[PDB]
Amino acid sequence: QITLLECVGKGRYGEVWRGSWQGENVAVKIFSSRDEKSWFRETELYNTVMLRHENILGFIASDMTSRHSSTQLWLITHYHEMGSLYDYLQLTTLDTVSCLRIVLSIASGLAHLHIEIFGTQGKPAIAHRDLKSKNILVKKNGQCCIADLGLAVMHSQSTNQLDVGNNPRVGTKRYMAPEVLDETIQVDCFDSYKRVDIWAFGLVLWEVARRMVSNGIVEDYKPPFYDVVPNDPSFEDMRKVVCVDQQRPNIPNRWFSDPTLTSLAKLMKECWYQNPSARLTALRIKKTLTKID
Amino acid sequence: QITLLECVGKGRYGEVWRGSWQGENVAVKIFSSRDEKSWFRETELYNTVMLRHENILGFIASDMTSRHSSTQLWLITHYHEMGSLYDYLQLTTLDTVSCLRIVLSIASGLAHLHIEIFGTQGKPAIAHRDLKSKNILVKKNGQCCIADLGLAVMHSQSTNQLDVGNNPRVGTKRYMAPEVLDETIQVDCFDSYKRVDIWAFGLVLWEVARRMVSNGIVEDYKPPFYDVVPNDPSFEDMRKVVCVDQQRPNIPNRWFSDPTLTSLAKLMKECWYQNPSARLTALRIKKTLTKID
Ligand SMILES: CC(=O)c1cccc(-c2cnc3ccc(NCC4CC4)nn23)c1
Ligand SMILES: CC(=O)c1cccc(-c2cnc3ccc(NCC4CC4)nn23)c1
Repeated sequence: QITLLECVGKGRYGEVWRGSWQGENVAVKIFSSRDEKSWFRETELYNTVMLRHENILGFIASDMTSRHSSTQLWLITHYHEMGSLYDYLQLTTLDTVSCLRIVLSIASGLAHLHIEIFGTQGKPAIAHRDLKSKNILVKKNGQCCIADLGLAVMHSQSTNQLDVGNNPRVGTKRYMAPEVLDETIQVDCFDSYKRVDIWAFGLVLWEVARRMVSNGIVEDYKPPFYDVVPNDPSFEDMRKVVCVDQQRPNIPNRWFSDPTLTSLAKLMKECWYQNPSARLTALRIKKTLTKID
Repeated sequence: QITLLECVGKGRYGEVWRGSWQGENVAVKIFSSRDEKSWFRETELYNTVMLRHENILGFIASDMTSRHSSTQLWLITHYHEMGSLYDYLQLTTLDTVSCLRIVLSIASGLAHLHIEIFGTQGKPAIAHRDLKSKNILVKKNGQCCIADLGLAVMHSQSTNQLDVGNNPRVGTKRYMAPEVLDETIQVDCFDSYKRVDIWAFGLVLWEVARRMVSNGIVEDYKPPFYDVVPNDPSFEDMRKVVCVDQQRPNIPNRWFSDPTLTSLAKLMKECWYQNPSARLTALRIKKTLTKID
């Protein structure tokens, strides 16, 4: 039994509630009609794959109920009262320690998605296909975990057939990679999807770093490409910024005072190449941020 | 946790296993790729509607797992070791008491599907759309329960929108009603589907009655229309038997010695009209068989 208590988010993706499962606080994502398929892929992933990781949004159950003589699709997960990284960054500013932890954990979590593992706690490789700051949740110990797997893709070296499902939804156009904005992404190849994930991590990286203080100054929060595209950008908008003009988020010049911000800037630059074969891997990213301080 | 133990049925619908849930005997229907949608509709029904009834196949859970780096859809229900009414009728012959009980319980179960109920143990009206002897299971107390809701349809007087889902599967052509074999069934109207259920009950009625002894004689088991159509009949086969030649299952003349078999024969005749508006309702059927002995 489950009781929704407190709606914490309304949107085009549906709604997220704080609920109780047996009095225990949990999060209930009610999917909208437009996303049935995203509920299925995500329920498919969490149930057929072990995903238990500190930096992946923890799963409890998936369920179907009826409000108003009509069916609602719920996903039921761990609840994080600080909320999304997007909300957190607006609310607050960061020091070096807190900055790196946030970005290390996103990479410690994405790497775990990205790689195949074997044995009793094994898993196929997974790509997210919708990495962004609104799809990351921030935990009381100030580590993040990755939410929203409704677009995800799987692969094993055991079988070597690609399972992309059949979801009519696409990414968030703001974080789309150039190959995707091109419609030149080779959908036949699994790594394509990883590399698409790496791009989006570079932009996330960029959103967080702005909120780290150095010489007593931060930039305000902005979404990527905030200066050059309107809210809810057309597909043909992002295409001209990213593919045609070939633009990227600016590095503020104050970052070049600081070695941490210069390091992270070196790093996000490596996530941002137009050729996807050239971008870094999550595991490189993880191990790199492991050294930086 | 669940462990399949013993496969009890392979077929085009997939497989049914005897399993354990926590050591408890249960039935695991593994759906084939061809039926995803039937798993969803059936998981939709059982979860969003209370269906707890002695003559409806009892639900425990629905689940997704991965054998061979690929996803299987399970439904997990009560297990009935005697198996399907189809298998039971071949195995055995019936007296009056056992005959009526079997057919009363099918009607006590279909009626419960067919009607809307209100309050704390309420339910919308449901049509089955695939009633047959293989979709009925026989219980140790020799009452039956209705299985397989993957084609089902729902309706409330509360809302009055029809929810037919979107399942590319059709009935079993052997039990298709003439309006369905016509492609003249008005898919906009809910009762159409009930009446289709009533037809199929008439044929089921006919299959069982053959196995009731009277004057020391039974007929062998046959599927409906066994004399005039081959195994796995074409759509255009059943059409010519039912719609064009306008045929029905014969009443054996020995039944007209017996009042019970004459009564049930009167009854199944009332399920078999070409016009669907003229067939009986499940509740009439139920209350009629309640009087007969
Ligand atoms: C990000 C997402 O899709 C999701 C899915 C299930 C649970 C949660 C979850 C758990 N705790 C919280 C606290 C806040 C929150 N905000 C939802 C809006 C940011 C997407 N989501 N959230 C998020
Ligand atoms: C009829 C059907 O689809 C179904 C679905 C879930 C469980 C069961 C069930 C429970 N106990 C038994 C025992 C035998 C059995 N036979 C499966 C073949 C007759 C369709 N099915 N079965 C049947």
